[PDB]
Amino acid sequence: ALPTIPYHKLADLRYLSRGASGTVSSARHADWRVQVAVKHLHLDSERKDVLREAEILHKARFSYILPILGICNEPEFLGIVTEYMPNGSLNELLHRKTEYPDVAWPLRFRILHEIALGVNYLHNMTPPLLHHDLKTQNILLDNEFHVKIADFGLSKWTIIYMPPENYEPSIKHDIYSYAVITWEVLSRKQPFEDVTNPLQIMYSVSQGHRPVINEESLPYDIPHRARMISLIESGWAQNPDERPSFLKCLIELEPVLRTFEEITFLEAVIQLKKTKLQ
Amino acid sequence: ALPTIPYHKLADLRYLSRGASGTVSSARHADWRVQVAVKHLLDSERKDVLREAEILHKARFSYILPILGICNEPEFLGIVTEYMPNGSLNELLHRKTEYPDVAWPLRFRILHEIALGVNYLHNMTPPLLHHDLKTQNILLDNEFHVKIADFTIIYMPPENYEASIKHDIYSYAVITWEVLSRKQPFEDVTNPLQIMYSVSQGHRPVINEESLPYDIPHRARMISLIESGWAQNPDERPSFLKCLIELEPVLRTFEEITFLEAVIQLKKTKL
Ligand SMILES: CCN(CC)CCOc1cc2ncnc(Nc3cc(OC)c(Cl)cc3Cl)c2cc1OC
Ligand SMILES: CCN(CC)CCOc1cc2ncnc(Nc3cc(OC)c(Cl)cc3Cl)c2cc1OC
Repeated sequence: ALPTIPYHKLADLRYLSRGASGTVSSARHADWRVQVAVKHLHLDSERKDVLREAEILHKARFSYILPILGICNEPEFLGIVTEYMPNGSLNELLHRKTEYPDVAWPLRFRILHEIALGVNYLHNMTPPLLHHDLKTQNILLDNEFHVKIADFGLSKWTIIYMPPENYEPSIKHDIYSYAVITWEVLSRKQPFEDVTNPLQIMYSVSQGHRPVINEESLPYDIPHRARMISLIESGWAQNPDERPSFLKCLIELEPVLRTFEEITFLEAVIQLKKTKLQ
Repeated sequence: ALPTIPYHKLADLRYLSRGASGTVSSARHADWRVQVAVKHLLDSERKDVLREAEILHKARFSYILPILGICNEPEFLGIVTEYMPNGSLNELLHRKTEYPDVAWPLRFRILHEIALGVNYLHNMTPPLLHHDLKTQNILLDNEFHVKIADFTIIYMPPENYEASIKHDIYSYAVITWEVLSRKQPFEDVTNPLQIMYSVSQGHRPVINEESLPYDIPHRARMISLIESGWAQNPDERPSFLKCLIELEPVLRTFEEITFLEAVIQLKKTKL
C-alpha cells in the first residue's frame, strides 16, 4: 500500500544524522520539486522483514506524526522516505543557545502539547506500536515549529529517556520518556549533565534518582510551575503503575495552553526566526 | 486499509459548509482530543465510495488534505480529515471586511503551494481520474499554508460542456486570476448558461487595469501564465511543472520572514 519511490528520483543528498538504525539524509525529489528525508536502513529474508516493519508504520497518519511518503526498494539499498522537517530536532532547539537564546514559554508548551497528542494517537492505534524510543532527537520541528514525532520502532529494530524497568530487556514506557523530555524542555539542560558514564546514569536511575528539580534547574517563571513539576515527577515515577496515561497528561495540559492567545504562539515563532537572523 | 472511525467517536458537530456533494462539519474526536472535519456524503454504492476514498489514501503530501479515516455506518458514509482552522481560499479572497488586506507574498505562496499539490497529484501512478479544483476546496491551515481537497462551473474548462489531463490547469488559471483580483469571475453574468456559452466561445474573466491592478508583482508573467492556463485549446495549456518553473523565481523575491509578517498582520487586522 505504501508507495514505492525509485532511488533515481532523489538528488542532492546531504547528511542529517547518523544513528545505529540508519543514516538520514535530505534529498530533493525530481518530480515533486520538494525536499524529503531518507533513512538508509543499514537477502530476501531481511527485505520481507523490512517491508512488513515499514507497512506497520504506514498505518500512523496524524498531524503530529512524521508522514512517511514511501519506501525506496532498491537491490542493495532499503530506504524510508518522509517529509523533510526544515527546523530539525527538538534537541537542536533546546541546546543550541547561540542560535536560539530564548524560546518563549507559549512555544515550549505548544511543543509539549503536540508531543503528547502525537504519542496519545500512537497509543490509541489498534494494534499499538510494539517498540518505543521517544527522545529529543526524534521529535522534529516543521517550518512553523509544529511537532512531528518520528519515534517509530526503528530505533530498537542513549538511555536517559529509558525507564529503569527497561534496562533488563509495559504501556508506561513513553510517559517516562515524556517526563524527562518535559524536564529538558522546561530547563534547557542536559539530563544528568554531571554524570559522564552512561552506566552510572543507569545505576542512579534504577535506585530512583532523576534529573534535578530545584530553583536553578526549573526557573520560577515556568507557567503552572508546581503542577508541571508534579506532572514530571508522576511521569517518571519508579513504579510504572503510578505513572499517568497520556490522556491524563492532555487533561492537565489543555488548561495551561488556554492561558496563551493563538497570536502569542505566532509571535514566539517569529521572534525565534528574527533573532536567528542576527 | 484506510482506518474506520466509529461515528460515535465524533462529537460537538458544527456546520462548516453545505454543498451538493455533502454537508461538512467540524467535530471533536473523543480519543485523539483534536478537531477534525467530517463530510456527510446499497452495498454496491458503499463499496464504490470506499474504493474511491482508499485511492485518495495513497496521496500523502504536505499540500494535500490528509484523510484520517472513514465513517463506515450502515445508513451513513463520512470522510474524516484534518480540520483546517482558517477555512477555504474562497473565504479569504471574498470576505473583505474580515480580510481587508491579503499581502502579495502570502497570495503567491498560496499559488505556489496549490501548484505543488496538484503537481504531486499529477505525478501519482496512476493519476487521479476525477478533477474538481476550486477555491472552495483549497483549504488554509493555522499558518495559512494550503491543503487541497480536490479529490460551481466557473473553474470548468469549455470542453467539459461542448482534455482529461488539461482540466486542473484551466481551473488553476481561473483561481490565479481570482487570487490576484479578489473579484468574482464573471460577476456581471447572472445566468449560468450565459457563463457556459461565453466560455465555450472563448470568453474568459476580464484582464485590465480594473480587474488586475498595475501594482501586482510580476503582473506580466502572471497574466501570461493565466492566459496560457485557460487557453481554449487544451494542448496549448502548460503542465504544472511549467507553472512551478515560472513561479519559483517569483517566490525567491520574498524573504521567509515576510510571509510570517503577512500572516500575523492578517490575524491582527482580522480583530
Ligand atoms: C541540516 C539541516 N538541519 C539544520 C538544523 C535541519 C533539518 O534537520 C532535519 C530534518 C529532518 N527531516 C525529516 N526527518 C528527519 N529525521 C528522520 C527521518 C526519518 O526517516 C526518513 C526517520 Cl524514520 C526518523 C527521523 Cl528522526 C530529519 C532530521 C533532521 O535533522 C537531524
Ligand atoms: C469561516 C469558517 N471558519 C471557522 C468555522 C473556518 C473553518 O472552515 C472550514 C474548515 C474545514 N476543515 C476541514 N475540511 C473542510 N472542508 C472539507 C472537508 C472534507 O472532508 C471532511 C472534504 Cl472531503 C472536503 C472539504 Cl473542502 C473545511 C471547510 C471549512 O469551511 C468553512
